[PDB]
Amino acid sequence: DIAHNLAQVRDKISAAATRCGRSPEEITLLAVSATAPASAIAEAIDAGQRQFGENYVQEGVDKIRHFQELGVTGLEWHFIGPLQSNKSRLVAEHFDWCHTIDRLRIATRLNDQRPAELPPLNVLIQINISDENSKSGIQLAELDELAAAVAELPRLRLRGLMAIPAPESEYVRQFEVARQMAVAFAGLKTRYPHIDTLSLGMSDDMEAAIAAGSTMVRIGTAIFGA
Ligand SMILES: Cc1ncc(COP(=O)(O)O)c(C=O)c1O
Ligand SMILES: Cc1ncc(COP(=O)(O)O)c(C=O)c1O
Repeated sequence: DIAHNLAQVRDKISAAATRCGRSPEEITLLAVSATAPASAIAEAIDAGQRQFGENYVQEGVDKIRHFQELGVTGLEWHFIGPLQSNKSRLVAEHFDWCHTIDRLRIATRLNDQRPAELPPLNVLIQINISDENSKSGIQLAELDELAAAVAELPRLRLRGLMAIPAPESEYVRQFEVARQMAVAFAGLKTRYPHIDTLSLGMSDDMEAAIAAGSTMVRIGTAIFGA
């Protein structure tokens, strides 16, 4: 039951925030509905969920159009998969957030292909913080350059950072890696305007991500199953 899992996930989030002195409202739950059918999302929506994350463009754009013509309003769609240049038009036309900005060219395409009547696309720069087997995300030493360039684009809005750490089961390493992301985030937050989103943490490391300072956790299986 999706509505029951939603409530169970929000309990774990609220628990973890409270334990480390944070207000539960500081942590946005982003329900990762990738691979989940539109019927399952519609249940989630009925249980009050409004923020949904998708890994693949055409799957995501089809859900977006579905709930639009149903006249369902007030949703927020986040593209959280790797973004190919040949699919950026659809992200720039249909999504509200994109978490995977890791090269300036792809961000300039999104800015150019973004219709003017829409609000700027909120974007996070993705950091490869600890995953040597991943080609996704920049190194921290490139952050200031990429952030400055991306910050300039008028149809985008730089909101913060995202990382998918390498899989880790030792809580100590989970926390140390997320702290590195929280430190970079704080550093960016001082100089850049409207930096308010650290997209970090999934079910396996949710506690350490929240204790380290994440503002948004990405939960998929624990909501929709597989
Ligand atoms: C294995 C795989 N999955 C998904 C995609 C992209 O999915 P979508 O067409 O929904 O954007 C690609 C792109 O070719 C792919 O190679
Ligand atoms: C970004 C992301 N978070 C989470 C999951 C799985 O959800 P859970 O956090 O419960 O492991 C997946 C895929 O289903 C995912 O792609």
